[PDB]
Amino acid sequence: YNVFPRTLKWSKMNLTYRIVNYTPDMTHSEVEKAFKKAFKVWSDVTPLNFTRLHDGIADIMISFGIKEHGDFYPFDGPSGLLAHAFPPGPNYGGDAHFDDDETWTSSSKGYNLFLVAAHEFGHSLGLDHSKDPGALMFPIYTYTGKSHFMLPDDDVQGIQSLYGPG
Amino acid sequence: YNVFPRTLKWSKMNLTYRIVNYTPDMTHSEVEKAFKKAFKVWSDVTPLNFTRLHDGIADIMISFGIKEHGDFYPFDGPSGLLAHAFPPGPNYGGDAHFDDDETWTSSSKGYNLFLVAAHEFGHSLGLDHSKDPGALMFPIYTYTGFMLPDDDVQGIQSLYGPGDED
Ligand SMILES: CCOC(=O)c1cc2cc(C(N)=O)ccc2[nH]1
Ligand SMILES: CCOC(=O)c1cc2cc(C(N)=O)ccc2[nH]1
Ligand SMILES: [Ca+2]
Ligand SMILES: [Ca+2]
Ligand SMILES: [Ca+2]
Ligand SMILES: [Ca+2]
Ligand SMILES: [Ca+2]
Ligand SMILES: [Ca+2]
Ligand SMILES: [Zn+2]
Ligand SMILES: [Zn+2]
Ligand SMILES: [Zn+2]
Ligand SMILES: [Zn+2]
Repeated sequence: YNVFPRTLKWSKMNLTYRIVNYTPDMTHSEVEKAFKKAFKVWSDVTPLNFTRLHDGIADIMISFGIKEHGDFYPFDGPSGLLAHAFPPGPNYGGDAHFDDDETWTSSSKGYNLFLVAAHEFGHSLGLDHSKDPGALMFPIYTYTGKSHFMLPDDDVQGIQSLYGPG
Repeated sequence: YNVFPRTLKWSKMNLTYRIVNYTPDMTHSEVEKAFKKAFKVWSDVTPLNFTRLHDGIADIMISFGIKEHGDFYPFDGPSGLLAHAFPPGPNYGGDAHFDDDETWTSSSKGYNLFLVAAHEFGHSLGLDHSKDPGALMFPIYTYTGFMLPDDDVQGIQSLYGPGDED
């Protein structure tokens, strides 16, 4: 017999990402900074490294879309689903999609892209939702208001159980 | 924290299904009986339970379609592809589609709906194809006036355990 094997984690520590397109809501620079910071959340506590490609195929393809956007997991207009990411693997695996019917922001006027991305990249790297209400991987968006972010121990332990410490 | 499971499986033992529409070829009752019996093949050897929903969103959405029918796997008219099902997951995950350009039957004529469905639900639950020519999960259709072969028993129990063994 055969089962459908899940890639519990990336086989390699060096991963690439590409920002395929950009939301109207923020400047290119703000979007770039948010995603770079979101990846750094996870690379700061593991041996994972992330490099940005501008062209061609990358491990983690990032894009903004609405409704049906090419994977038959359609978004739903404003509210509800904000974004989704595929677990580690080839092709769509690792990819992260953001619903552009949401308002994305570098601050608090809408959904903070950095925070949502950091959460979604968790999925991209092999983490499921946490039951710890304080964890980044807890399935509820919140915005602290503070200009610095500390990855909670629950997420540190989860990601390091897959990849080890930095 | 939680990491993603080792292989594609349902995280719950109680699953729902919905027969979204019906083939012209068989009565409603015949179709319901075939699907009910196909689920029992798997519930009989695991702790899984299946409950039918008449409307709304079920884990395993069942439908008959032709050609393009809402996914990346268009059917192809008579012969060739008969059916397909998606591995456990959200949305289209677990769903099973049957090509209604085929003749579906509750006999040895045409394609026996029970047998094809029993195979497709294997996929819905996380089994891929087996190399065992006599396995239910063998990819090529064959007709039998059922007992689940051991290869399939071992596969499905590797995912969900045996349930009540006697
Ligand atoms: C609905 C999916 O869940 C998130 O998108 C999500 C964002 C987020 C931010 C924090 C935080 N500000 O620490 C904690 C948990 C979080 N979950
Ligand atoms: C979509 C094509 O349907 C199958 O792939 C398929 C049905 C089937 C029935 C038996 C059996 N007679 O038990 C064995 C193997 C089988 N494979
Ligand atoms: Ca990818
Ligand atoms: Ca939405
Ligand atoms: Ca927007
Ligand atoms: Ca066909
Ligand atoms: Ca489904
Ligand atoms: Ca037909
Ligand atoms: Zn998507
Ligand atoms: Zn999430
Ligand atoms: Zn289909
Ligand atoms: Zn198959």
